[PDB]
Amino acid sequence: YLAESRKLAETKLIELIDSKISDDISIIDLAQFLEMMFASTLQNLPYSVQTLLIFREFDSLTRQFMGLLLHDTPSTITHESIMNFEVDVNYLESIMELKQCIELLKTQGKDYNEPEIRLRKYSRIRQEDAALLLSKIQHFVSSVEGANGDDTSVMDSSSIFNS
Repeated sequence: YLAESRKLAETKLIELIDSKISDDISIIDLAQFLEMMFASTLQNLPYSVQTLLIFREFDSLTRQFMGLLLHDTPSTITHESIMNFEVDVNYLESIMELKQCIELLKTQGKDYNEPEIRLRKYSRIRQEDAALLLSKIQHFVSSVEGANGDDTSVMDSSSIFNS
């Protein structure tokens, strides 16, 4: 029964601290929230299963930050904003498979191969991060400072190659 409470303990703390910090430098502050919660406090005990919660929570924060960058990206992508996603997701690649969401999207993705290679060549995350790279996020990266175009090479192959 104590094992059941330990499993449910790591479970409810996993979803708790997971969705707690679920809501650049703010993700680096979330990586500093990954410092204070995981890499300082939880690192003391778990060089184990926080190593599993490097997958079960933190690559589930690359799955969760994946789908956060893959739901529908309104205006958080540009030549600086998605370059700040390199300060978020390629900074999540600072440690070994989390180079996903800043790949093939960080440079104001609004091209045919930026959308279609945001689907087929922005991998290690889910492939919903093309419509949230060049369909919402190139009418929205085109709506962002450092615009690159609301193309149908962007929006059509981003809403088509992904979906």
